[PDB]
Amino acid sequence: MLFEVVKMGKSAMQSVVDDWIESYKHDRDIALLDLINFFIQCSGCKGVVTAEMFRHMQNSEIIRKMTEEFDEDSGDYPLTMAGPQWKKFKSSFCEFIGVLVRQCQYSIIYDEYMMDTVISLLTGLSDSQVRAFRHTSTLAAMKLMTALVNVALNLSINMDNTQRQYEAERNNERLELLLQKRKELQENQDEIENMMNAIFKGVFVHRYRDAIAEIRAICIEEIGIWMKMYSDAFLNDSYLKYVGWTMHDKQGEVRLKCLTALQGLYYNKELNSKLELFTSRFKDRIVSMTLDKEYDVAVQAIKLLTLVLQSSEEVLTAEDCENVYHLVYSAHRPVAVAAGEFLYKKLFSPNANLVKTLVFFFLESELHEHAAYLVDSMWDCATELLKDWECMNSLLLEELTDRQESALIEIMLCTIRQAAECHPPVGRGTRVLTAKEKKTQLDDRTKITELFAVALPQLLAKYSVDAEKVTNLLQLPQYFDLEIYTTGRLEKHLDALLRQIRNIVEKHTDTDVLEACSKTYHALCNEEFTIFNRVDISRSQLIDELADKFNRLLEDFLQEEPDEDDAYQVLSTLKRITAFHNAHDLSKWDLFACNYKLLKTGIENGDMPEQIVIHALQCTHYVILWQLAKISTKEDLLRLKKQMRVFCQICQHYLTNVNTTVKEQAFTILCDILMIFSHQIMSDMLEPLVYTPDSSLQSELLSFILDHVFIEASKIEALHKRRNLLAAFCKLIVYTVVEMNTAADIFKQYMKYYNDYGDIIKETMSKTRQIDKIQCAKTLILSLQQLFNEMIQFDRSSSTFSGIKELARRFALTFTREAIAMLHKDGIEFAFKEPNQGEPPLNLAFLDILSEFSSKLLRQDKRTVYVYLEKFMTFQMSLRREDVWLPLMSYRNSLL
Amino acid sequence: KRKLIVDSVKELDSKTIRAQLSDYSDIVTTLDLAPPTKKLMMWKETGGVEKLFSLPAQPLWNNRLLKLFTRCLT
Repeated sequence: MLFEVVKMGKSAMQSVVDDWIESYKHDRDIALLDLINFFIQCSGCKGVVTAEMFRHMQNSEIIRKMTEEFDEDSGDYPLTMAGPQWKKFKSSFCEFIGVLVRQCQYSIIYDEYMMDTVISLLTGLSDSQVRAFRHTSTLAAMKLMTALVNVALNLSINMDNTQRQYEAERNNERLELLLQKRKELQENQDEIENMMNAIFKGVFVHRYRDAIAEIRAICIEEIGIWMKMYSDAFLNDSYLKYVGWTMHDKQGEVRLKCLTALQGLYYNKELNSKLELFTSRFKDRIVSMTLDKEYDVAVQAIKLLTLVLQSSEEVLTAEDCENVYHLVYSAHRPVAVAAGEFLYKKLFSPNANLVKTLVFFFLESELHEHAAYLVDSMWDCATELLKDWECMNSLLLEELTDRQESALIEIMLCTIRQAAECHPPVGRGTRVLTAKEKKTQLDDRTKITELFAVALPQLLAKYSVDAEKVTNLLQLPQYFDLEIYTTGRLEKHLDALLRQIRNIVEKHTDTDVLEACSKTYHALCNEEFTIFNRVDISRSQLIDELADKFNRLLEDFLQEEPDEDDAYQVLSTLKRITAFHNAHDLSKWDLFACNYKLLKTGIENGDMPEQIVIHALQCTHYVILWQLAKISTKEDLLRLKKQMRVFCQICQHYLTNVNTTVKEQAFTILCDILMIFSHQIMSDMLEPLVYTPDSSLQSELLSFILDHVFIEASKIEALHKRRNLLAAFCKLIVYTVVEMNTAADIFKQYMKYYNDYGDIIKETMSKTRQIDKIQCAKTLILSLQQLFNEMIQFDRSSSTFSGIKELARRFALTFTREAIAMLHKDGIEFAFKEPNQGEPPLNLAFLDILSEFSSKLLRQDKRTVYVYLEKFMTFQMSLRREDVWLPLMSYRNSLL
Repeated sequence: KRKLIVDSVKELDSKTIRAQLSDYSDIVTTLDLAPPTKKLMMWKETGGVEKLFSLPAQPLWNNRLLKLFTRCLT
């Protein structure tokens, strides 16, 4: 019943122990037998030990007998089963052992009967090969020993007090009593040190290195507990060494326990010279664990190193701390933050010099060239410093090396962004934000706005010459509340801003700088804030200036043969325009005329700087899209299509342009427009607008993909471009802007280009499956067919051939069976498509490929398929078995 | 045959624990970096098959123009 009482969780444990102690005093033997059974039954064993067995059998033959009548139906046992019922049982089980010992520690423990019995059994069971015994008894034994360490401790305290009493009486009969007592206590300690030595040498020594990792963890956990609870007796080399070794255990959970154990010997209490010699032996292995394969482990390794730092800063070297600092840039936020708190204590333990400290750190970092991840790592522990924008601002303005200025601008940007939008950077996320956190948000945004509405104009003024710096500063207004521009009486500063922006726009040619300007001017032109009109007026006036410099430049440019300087002029102004047309309406300037004349003049002569072509192509794309936004006349509607259809022609011409980045520019714009004017437009009738590519254009687009996407430093950048192009084409496929047959040339590349393109191809397959269960499976075969014909440049089952068959297996895994019917159908038609001389028909080997797809049939359909096969194969085809005919045999057995 | 789990071997031997100390290279690793530049940090945001199939090949900064594209996505 004991097992049951602890299982049910019905009652508190001290009452269960006390009832057991009652009975132990009444009748020892019954109570000890009930206790034995408890430990056995906690292991899931259904057997029972009888009074007869108890009196007569030894533990060896009891355990054997209880392995026999274990009566298990699975391989489960209570300490492994999951759910709360059992998580509770485990803790109840360990409470019962701890409380039982402590209650007995003044009397019963020191009889020869109870403890000896229990220890000898647990030692026995912990030796069993039956895992449920070995595991349960080891847990029990570990808890039992922890309980003895506590008794041991109280004992030494009682000794000290008695000893002090004894010495005080050095001046009768009381003295002989104290001498007696002193002696009895000493006997008691020796007795306890025995039981401890029994358990430790009979159980721990073996079980900490158990084959099962859960068991090794159990052991290392308690040894940590012992050294923390009674450090004077256990915190020394002779016990720490087990933890030192197990730090090299091949299992994460076990390594994690080693680290938890050690942390317990620093927090909250210091300081031990024993512990610090140990820590010095194993320092190298500990810092190495900051890159443990398991990240949960690496967090605790850093946290331990942080604790080490306190007690003493000299155990760790320069290089050690440097290896930990690297982890601020980690992919995983927990190690990142943990390393961040390490960094904080090491180098940041009014604000100005700390802000300068962060700058120096970031600049000596050769792993990241932006601050978003460093800032996020520090977000929890240096939140006071990181949100001190007024300090950071003053350092950039009021009287410092330009590299540091650059860096500080960056960090400022990041702190601002992380406070504005209230989430970590990409890869650091996990919220749906709490009450207090969006209070802080609103606070932060206001402080940012109020400070930087005023400050930003002076910041731009000072740094406008520097491209990188400006791009950074220009991100700022996107982050602040704009009501505060009027209610805050700040409109004069806004005008200063728009002036600084416009001077930048005009003197800069860098794409990113201009992109920044445009995107910001778009944030400010929000017509739900009263400021819209003021800023709209300056937009209107800025673009008024841009277009007019463009026209004048275009007059002299297009007749006098212009040289590299005339081009750089055009180009620059065109870039300024294109950037802004992307974000902003600009319809009021019929800009198509200038770009079309620039594009069509481009094709005729063939010597037009790539960059001028590229941005023109972009610009026109934006002109056309912007008209399509505001659709309200019905001649505006047909004028649009005049421009649209002609632009698709120009794009198609530039798609064969000798220049590769021009090809790609044209292609992407093309793929965009085709998607935009794909007659999925309808949601209202814009039926005239629809564009469908002639088969001429479709083949043009596929040639591009095969030449430029499929063909085998920083080449990851080149891969990004390529995937982008691929997905641009696959969107045309899966929204049926193009015939699914084109996907054949793409599906065959799935295994050959699996890492570059695998997932884009896989998504393309599935998105085609939901669109048409069968013609997807038809195109899957045409793919395998195309691979087969390619191989034909008729004689080996080779590496190539094995390739197509492997791919065939992967296609088969997707396939209800009306499609697979159609698949086997077309595969058979292609197998017997061409005849031989001295007959097997050409293409017969394709049945060996097709045989990959026959698993996913049903015998009903298999014979339907067979009936379709017999319309091709003849009686003496069915009889000429070998050689060169095995594809036909194997495909036939595949069905039968 | 019993579903009762029984372990043929119960301890790692002393020698293998010696080895475990001598070589921990298989349980340690190389530093996994977050995106090291703004460019790569943006790629990681607007990267993935899902974002790729739902956004234009030539990016569109204004939502007014962006919906013209996303409109046409069944």
